[PDB]
Amino acid sequence: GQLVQSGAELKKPGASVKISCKTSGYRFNFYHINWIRQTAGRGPEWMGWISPYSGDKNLAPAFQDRVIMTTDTEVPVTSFTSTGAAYMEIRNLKFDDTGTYFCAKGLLRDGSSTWLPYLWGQGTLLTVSS
Amino acid sequence: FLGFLGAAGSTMGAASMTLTVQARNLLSGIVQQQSTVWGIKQLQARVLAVERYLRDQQLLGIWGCSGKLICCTNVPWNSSWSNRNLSEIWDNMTWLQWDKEISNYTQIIYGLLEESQNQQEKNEQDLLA
Amino acid sequence: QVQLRESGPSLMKPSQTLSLTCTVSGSSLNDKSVGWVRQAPGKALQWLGSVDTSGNTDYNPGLKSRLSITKDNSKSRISLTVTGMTTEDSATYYCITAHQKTNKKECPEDYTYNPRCPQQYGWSDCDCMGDRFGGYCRQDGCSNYIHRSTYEWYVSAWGQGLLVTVSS
Amino acid sequence: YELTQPSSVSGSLGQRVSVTCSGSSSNVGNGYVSWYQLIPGSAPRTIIYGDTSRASGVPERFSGSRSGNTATLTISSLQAEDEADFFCASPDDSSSNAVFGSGTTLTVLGQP
Amino acid sequence: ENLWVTVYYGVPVWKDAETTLFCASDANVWATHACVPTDPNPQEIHLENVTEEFNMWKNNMVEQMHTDIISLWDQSLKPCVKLTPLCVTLQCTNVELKNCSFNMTTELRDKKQKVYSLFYRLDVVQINKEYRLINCNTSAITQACPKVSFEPIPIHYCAPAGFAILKCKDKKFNGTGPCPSVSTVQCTHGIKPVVSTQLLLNGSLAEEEVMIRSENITNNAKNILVQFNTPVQINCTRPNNNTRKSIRIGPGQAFYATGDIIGDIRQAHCNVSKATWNETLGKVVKQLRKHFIRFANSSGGDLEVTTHSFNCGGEFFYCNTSGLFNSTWISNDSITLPCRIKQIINMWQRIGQAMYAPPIQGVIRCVSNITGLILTRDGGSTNSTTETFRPGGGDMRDNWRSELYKYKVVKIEPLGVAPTRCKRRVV
Amino acid sequence: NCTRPNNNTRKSIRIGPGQAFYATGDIIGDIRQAHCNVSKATWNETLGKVVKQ
Ligand SMILES: *[C@@H]1O[C@H](CO)[C@@H](O[C@@H]2O[C@H](CO)[C@@H](O[C@@H]3O[C@H](CO[C@H]4O[C@H](CO[C@H]5O[C@H](CO)[C@@H](O)[C@H](O)[C@@H]5O)[C@@H](O)[C@H](O[C@H]5O[C@H](CO)[C@@H](O)[C@H](O)[C@@H]5O)[C@@H]4O)[C@@H](O)[C@H](O[C@H]4O[C@H](CO)[C@@H](O)[C@H](O)[C@@H]4O)[C@@H]3O)[C@H](O)[C@H]2NC(C)=O)[C@H](O)[C@H]1NC(C)=O
Ligand SMILES: *[C@@H]1O[C@H](CO)[C@@H](O[C@@H]2O[C@H](CO)[C@@H](O[C@@H]3O[C@H](CO[C@H]4O[C@H](CO)[C@@H](O)[C@H](O)[C@@H]4O)[C@@H](O)[C@H](O[C@H]4O[C@H](CO)[C@@H](O)[C@H](O)[C@@H]4O)[C@@H]3O)[C@H](O)[C@H]2NC(C)=O)[C@H](O)[C@H]1NC(C)=O
Ligand SMILES: *[C@@H]1O[C@H](CO)[C@@H](O[C@@H]2O[C@H](CO)[C@@H](O[C@@H]3O[C@H](CO[C@H]4O[C@H](CO)[C@@H](O)[C@H](O)[C@@H]4O)[C@@H](O)[C@H](O[C@H]4O[C@H](CO)[C@@H](O)[C@H](O)[C@@H]4O)[C@@H]3O)[C@H](O)[C@H]2NC(C)=O)[C@H](O)[C@H]1NC(C)=O
Ligand SMILES: *[C@@H]1O[C@H](CO)[C@@H](O[C@@H]2O[C@H](CO)[C@@H](O[C@@H]3O[C@H](CO[C@H]4O[C@H](CO)[C@@H](O)[C@H](O)[C@@H]4O)[C@@H](O)[C@H](O[C@H]4O[C@H](CO)[C@@H](O)[C@H](O)[C@@H]4O)[C@@H]3O)[C@H](O)[C@H]2NC(C)=O)[C@H](O)[C@H]1NC(C)=O
Ligand SMILES: *[C@@H]1O[C@H](CO)[C@@H](O[C@@H]2O[C@H](CO)[C@@H](O[C@@H]3O[C@H](CO[C@H]4O[C@H](CO)[C@@H](O)[C@H](O)[C@@H]4O)[C@@H](O)[C@H](O[C@H]4O[C@H](CO)[C@@H](O)[C@H](O)[C@@H]4O)[C@@H]3O)[C@H](O)[C@H]2NC(C)=O)[C@H](O)[C@H]1NC(C)=O
Ligand SMILES: *[C@@H]1O[C@H](CO)[C@@H](O[C@@H]2O[C@H](CO)[C@@H](O[C@@H]3O[C@H](CO[C@H]4O[C@H](CO)[C@@H](O)[C@H](O)[C@@H]4O)[C@@H](O)[C@H](O)[C@@H]3O)[C@H](O)[C@H]2NC(C)=O)[C@H](O)[C@H]1NC(C)=O
Ligand SMILES: *[C@@H]1O[C@H](CO)[C@@H](O[C@@H]2O[C@H](CO)[C@@H](O[C@@H]3O[C@H](CO[C@H]4O[C@H](CO)[C@@H](O)[C@H](O)[C@@H]4O)[C@@H](O)[C@H](O)[C@@H]3O)[C@H](O)[C@H]2NC(C)=O)[C@H](O)[C@H]1NC(C)=O
Ligand SMILES: *[C@@H]1O[C@H](CO)[C@@H](O[C@@H]2O[C@H](CO)[C@@H](O[C@@H]3O[C@H](CO[C@H]4O[C@H](CO)[C@@H](O)[C@H](O)[C@@H]4O)[C@@H](O)[C@H](O)[C@@H]3O)[C@H](O)[C@H]2NC(C)=O)[C@H](O)[C@H]1NC(C)=O
Ligand SMILES: *[C@@H]1O[C@H](CO)[C@@H](O[C@@H]2O[C@H](CO)[C@@H](O[C@@H]3O[C@H](CO)[C@@H](O)[C@H](O)[C@@H]3O)[C@H](O)[C@H]2NC(C)=O)[C@H](O)[C@H]1NC(C)=O
Ligand SMILES: *[C@@H]1O[C@H](CO)[C@@H](O[C@@H]2O[C@H](CO)[C@@H](O[C@@H]3O[C@H](CO)[C@@H](O)[C@H](O)[C@@H]3O)[C@H](O)[C@H]2NC(C)=O)[C@H](O)[C@H]1NC(C)=O
Ligand SMILES: *[C@@H]1O[C@H](CO)[C@@H](O[C@@H]2O[C@H](CO)[C@@H](O[C@@H]3O[C@H](CO)[C@@H](O)[C@H](O)[C@@H]3O)[C@H](O)[C@H]2NC(C)=O)[C@H](O)[C@H]1NC(C)=O
Ligand SMILES: *[C@@H]1O[C@H](CO)[C@@H](O[C@@H]2O[C@H](CO)[C@@H](O)[C@H](O)[C@H]2NC(C)=O)[C@H](O)[C@H]1NC(C)=O
Ligand SMILES: *[C@@H]1O[C@H](CO)[C@@H](O)[C@H](O)[C@H]1NC(C)=O
Repeated sequence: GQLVQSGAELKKPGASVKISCKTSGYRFNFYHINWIRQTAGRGPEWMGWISPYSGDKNLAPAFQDRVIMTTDTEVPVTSFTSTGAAYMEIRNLKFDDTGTYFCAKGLLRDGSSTWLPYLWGQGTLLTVSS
Repeated sequence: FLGFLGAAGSTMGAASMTLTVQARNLLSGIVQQQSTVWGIKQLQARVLAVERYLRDQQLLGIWGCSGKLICCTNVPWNSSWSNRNLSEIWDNMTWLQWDKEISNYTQIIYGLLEESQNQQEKNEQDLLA
Repeated sequence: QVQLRESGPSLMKPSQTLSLTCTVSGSSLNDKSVGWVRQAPGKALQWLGSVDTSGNTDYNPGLKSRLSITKDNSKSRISLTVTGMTTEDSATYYCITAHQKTNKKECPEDYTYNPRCPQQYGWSDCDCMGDRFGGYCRQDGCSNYIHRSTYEWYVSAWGQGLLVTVSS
Repeated sequence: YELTQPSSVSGSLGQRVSVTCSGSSSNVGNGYVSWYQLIPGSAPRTIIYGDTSRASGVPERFSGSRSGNTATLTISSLQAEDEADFFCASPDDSSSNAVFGSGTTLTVLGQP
Repeated sequence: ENLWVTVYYGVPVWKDAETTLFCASDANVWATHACVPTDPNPQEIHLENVTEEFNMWKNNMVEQMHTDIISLWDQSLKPCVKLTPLCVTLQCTNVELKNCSFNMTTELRDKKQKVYSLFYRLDVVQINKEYRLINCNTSAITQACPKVSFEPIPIHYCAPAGFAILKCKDKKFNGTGPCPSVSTVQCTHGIKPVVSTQLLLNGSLAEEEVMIRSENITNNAKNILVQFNTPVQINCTRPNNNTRKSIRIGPGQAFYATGDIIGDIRQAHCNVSKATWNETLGKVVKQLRKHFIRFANSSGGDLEVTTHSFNCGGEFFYCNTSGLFNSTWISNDSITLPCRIKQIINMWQRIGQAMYAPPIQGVIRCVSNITGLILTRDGGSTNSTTETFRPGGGDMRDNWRSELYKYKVVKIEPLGVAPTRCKRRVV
Repeated sequence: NCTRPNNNTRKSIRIGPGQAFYATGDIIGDIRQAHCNVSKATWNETLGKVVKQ
């Protein structure tokens, strides 16, 4: 399956930005959708995940109050695949929030690592500047 | 408990723990008062149900599993059927897409099963002093 | 990828009979037929004849009596016989394969032939009735037959041709 | 029977020409005329079939059309390689009985 | 890391299958005889996470129901009195309806009787006054038994054991496609086999928005099915107070003639609330525009397919729908529709025989929910300029598709083979 | 080879509601009775092998 994220946005510090993540080639309702970021100063940082099926969310404490993760309802394609869309809106941007953001499909439907990011999108570049 | 076919969308293991519901609710018995087109229909359908059931039971018995449900064999899993490891199969696919992925090689597996069981029984016949 | 190879005599005496052969190799047909066309020097093409896969033969009506076409499936060839050769018959003879198909009058898809509608109500261009009307006649479901030519023919492959001269 | 064609036609480089093919209801009127190009030297090459359908490899500038019992072959962007005798043809009541036209010769003037 | 195959019996696996279904009823010769009474409580088991493809147009439950209704119709008509001798030359005078006197065989072979009956204009045609019934030169005729009732009662179509019926519970579910919410049942809901043309009667209503279902919208040849979310009400009455005259025409045989009319000289009709029909028509054109507008009548010659044909109380009504389909849209005062009545009908005279619906004594009045419609486009004009919609009821199968759209038949394949790290005990 | 050479014609006469009898119309063609030919050579070979068995 393919994960296609929104392209890129330039935002001023203090503003907000909303990144999208449209999915296809797999059942969107079944695998968790994670949001992970990468900046040059702090390296890789896991932000949170959301379940397209139940709406359950788990946010890292560093982003619990400024990040909003949402999902749409899966659009069926055949029976074993579908198309979907998840969104992440990050607000109060700062210079250290500049980096690449990824949405990622989980590994297994059940087990010891269900949410584990397995299939990744191409990434969305967020620049915070004046 | 979810009911008949309740775990159709579940993982293969989640459904595998409750195969007995689906297996039991497979045979009905819906009495009668036909004493007619409707009667011909009800009589014809009656036969087909237990017919499929007995075909499946025949297959179960000619594989060394007339006791139904869960049984193991001496046939190794040839990698050419599917290349997925255990975790992926039992916690990423449902039984429907599984049978879709393995329908190409189902009858070969059935033949391997019958032959392994026949060799086991020949060994049993050899197995006395 | 169809290949055609002509063979036969290069010289006939006046009133002799000309027997030619065309060997088809690498058949790739779809119904179709195999036949012969001719062209005398300085003259137009004149269709001569053909034979189709069902065994039916056909000949140029103005020349049939002097022509004869046979086939042999084992040798994968066909023959041509031309009696009473004159200077008029000196010509280039092309072996051809041609697409032949008769289209009967057919209703468009999702329509079925229903003559009751025009018989009893007199409508025009309503030989076909929408299947959605379950054998009932609806003017909103009328339709003519599929617009197309009744007869389909064109040459799909040409052999290189064989020149036949009649001379003493 | 023979379909009526003009004896010859000609035109200069970078132009359009048309060839008429007059028959009757039983051949051209059936609406399945075909057109064939015979260049002196090479073997005949099928060019148009079914009034308008182009054979494989035939460029677009070769167009086949038909009005009633008259078929038309239109040739645009004339090139030196077009000079040839052109024959129309059609089934005649039978899908195995074929009839040809008298032929029209195309000459191309103004070459280098 | 060493894998061996292991057999699983009772795996949730099913495949698309066509089988011979059976009926179910509980509360009328067609379904009260039916078969086995339904279970006190049906089990509808939701199947989480399951998305299954449905196709109402390639559905075999429709063809099965169609042939079943046909065969039941023949089985109920066979034992009844066939009116082959009623093809005597008729001498008719005016009262539309005509008073016809004719000879008839009595019980004794040698004796004859002159009786008179009232016949609607559609049943009789003149030859050279002298008249005959319209059917007598096309086919034989048989009279529907008076006891059997043409009232449709709900009939549940059930799958045999080892098979299952899948039911799409998606409210916005298109006719065909993947259904994200699927439950399984052994038998469908109570489907009334309402024989109708044009507008659908007594069907089931779609939840949320009204539904437009075709096999191909852009293709004019494929009909258009409409299912309401809100039912409209239609009241149909035959005001004439007819009387039934039983005249004996042989040992046991008895023809039910129409006596003289009692009461008004008014023709049967149906009212539909104009307000509710205007709301429903608006929502219809909104769902029509979701894929694209005027509405016109259909004019195709056969009265029984051009008119809203149906059965009510045992009489067969054929209704002018012109009041409902005279409109143009670019985004109580109940309308009244005239209905004529036929007692001779041929929906399958060629397959078999014709039916004489016996006259019904007294005034007739039935109230029906109008839940659906059946439409058809015209021939394609200049594109996207204007679109015209005329109502049709060309076939009866579309009614079965109208109530079988949500159901699907599958066979259970309880045999699954899967790899585990398990080997049987060595001998 | 068996042939009935008479070129018969079928006349559908209606004898009641639905019933229709198919009468034989006037003959078209020869006044010849149906027959069957059998090749005498092949039948002589076959008859010989028959009497041998
Ligand atoms: C239909 O398909 C869907 C989608 O595929 C499928 O749902 C998946 O089901 C599988 C198994 O059935 C799930 O895998 C399991 O997930 C279990 C639940 O995860 C727990 O953790 C969440 C995070 O909790 C944190 O955050 C909260 C605040 O949000 C905080 O309070 C906590 O303390 C913690 O910090 C939690 O949110 C989540 O809660 C949801 O679910 C509970 C019920 O469990 C409910 O009460 C809530 O309201 C909320 O909806 C939940 O608590 C997890 O426990 C489990 O791990 C154990 O079990 C496995 C065996 O299964 C062991 O191997 C393992 O060692 C653990 O002991 C396992 O990971 C999967 O997450 C679902 N979702 C997917 C895949 O997207 C349905 O089951 C399918 N249904 C059918 C019928 O087919
Ligand atoms: C649902 O209903 C719609 C009704 O409009 C159908 O759409 C039309 O379908 C017909 C064929 O069924 C189309 O007509 C055919 O078009 C062919 C070319 O198709 C390509 O080009 C068109 C135009 O650009 C594209 O729109 C299309 O997507 C294709 O890329 C022609 O080659 C055909 O001509 C040949 O066949 C006919 C007989 O069918 C012969 O008479 C001809 O001589 C020739 O041999 C033909 O004209 C039509 O174009 C479609 N409409 C539109 C607007 O495109 C759908 O097909 C239908 N759905 C299904 C599943 O059937
Ligand atoms: C489908 O549509 C048709 C018409 O198209 C309807 O037919 C009408 O039905 C109503 C019944 O609801 C009939 O109404 C009757 O009217 C009588 C006369 O009233 C008229 O006169 C007064 C004063 O002049 C006006 O104010 C009034 O508006 C009328 O113009 C009444 O006398 C009747 O009352 C009866 O009941 C009372 C109490 O029980 C008795 O005391 C009376 O004596 C009387 O028996 C009655 O209300 C109307 O006449 C019908 N019209 C026609 C043309 O027949 C259908 O009802 C409608 N629905 C269907 C068919 O389902
Ligand atoms: C769409 O669905 C609706 C709902 O089912 C149908 O409406 C039914 O219409 C039928 C007519 O075909 C009705 O049946 C007849 O009702 C008459 C009126 O009933 C009154 O009187 C009885 C007396 O016992 C009361 O119990 C009742 O409550 C009413 O007050 C009766 O006179 C009829 O009886 C005759 O026929 C029956 C059956 O054959 C015989 O047993 C009798 O002896 C007698 O000869 C008959 O019962 C029915 O009541 C309506 N149902 C409802 C719920 O209103 C529509 O017909 C249907 N649409 C179509 C097109 O069919
Ligand atoms: C079972 O046995 C019967 C007889 O017992 C056979 O019936 C004969 O069938 C043949 C067909 O094979 C008929 O033959 C016809 O003969 C016509 C006249 O030929 C006679 O005259 C010439 C010259 O005088 C003699 O040389 C010749 O031997 C005959 O005595 C021909 O004119 C017919 O030819 C047709 O075809 C050509 C080409 O298509 C046309 O141009 C002709 O105009 C003509 O239409 C034909 O060959 C013969 O007449 C039949 N005999 C009788 C008595 O009827 C059955 O054939 C045989 N097999 C069955 C029944 O299966
Ligand atoms: C034998 O059974 C047949 C069943 O197939 C009967 O055929 C149908 O009979 C009905 C009436 O009995 C006809 O309906 C009439 O059709 C005419 C046609 O109008 C046009 O033609 C007239 C004269 O030809 C012309 O003057 C008009 O201007 C029209 O152009 C209508 O005008 C009538 O109103 C009426 O609808 C059917 O047409 C007829 N169908 C066929 C296929 O014949 C047949 O009648 C039975 N035999 C007898 C003697 O009644
Ligand atoms: C088709 O026939 C239907 C009947 O089978 C029609 O439905 C009926 O329509 C009439 C109006 O034309 C309704 O009458 C209304 O009744 C209400 C409520 O009455 C109750 O309350 C009053 C006090 O307000 C009390 O006095 C009564 O005793 C009742 O307890 C009145 O408020 C209205 O003013 C009006 O009179 C019928 O109620 C209704 N039937 C049912 C079962 O509801 C339908 O309209 C017909 N459709 C067409 C298109 O003709
Ligand atoms: C019953 O009817 C049968 C037909 O249904 C009869 O069989 C036919 O018998 C005739 C002879 O009476 C055969 O005709 C022969 O054909 C061969 C071969 O023809 C081919 O080759 C020649 C060149 O020699 C070529 O010109 C042709 O176009 C063919 O390609 C000739 O050599 C013979 O001289 C003779 O004309 C039929 O072939 C034969 N039918 C079949 C299908 O073979 C049968 O004899 C009848 N029986 C009785 C008892 O009457
Ligand atoms: C249909 O036509 C028949 C006959 O053509 C009509 O029957 C006739 O009805 C009248 C009454 O309108 C009868 O007249 C009365 O008959 C009694 C019989 O005892 C007699 O005693 C009275 O003095 C009076 O004449 C008549 O007898 C009867 N039969 C005939 C042959 O005329 C029938 O009424 C017509 N139906 C309709 C709806 O018009
Ligand atoms: C649907 O509506 C169409 C009109 O678009 C109806 O056809 C028309 O019906 C009217 C009846 O009011 C006809 O008017 C009458 O025509 C007769 C013809 O003999 C004439 O003698 C009368 O004086 C009167 O003018 C009208 O001609 C007719 N037009 C056409 C084109 O059919 C149709 O009946 C309606 N059908 C349904 C099922 O609703
Ligand atoms: C079997 O017998 C019947 C009658 O017995 C024959 O039918 C008759 O055929 C002749 C012709 O041979 C008819 O004559 C012509 O009738 C037309 C009718 O319009 C008339 O206009 C001519 O002027 C001529 O007279 C005759 O009418 C007809 N019917 C009768 C009652 O004679 C039939 O031909 C016989 N079949 C065979 C095979 O002989
Ligand atoms: C019924 O709805 C389904 C969607 O549930 C339609 O399916 C789409 O059809 C179009 C063709 O116009 C395709 O391009 C899409 O890819 C289809 N989607 C899916 C998910 O399969 C279907 O066409 C509708 N049927 C009608 C008659 O309108
Ligand atoms: C496994 O499958 C392959 C391909 O189908 C076959 O060639 C081989 O014999 C099978 N058995 C093995 C590898 O033991």
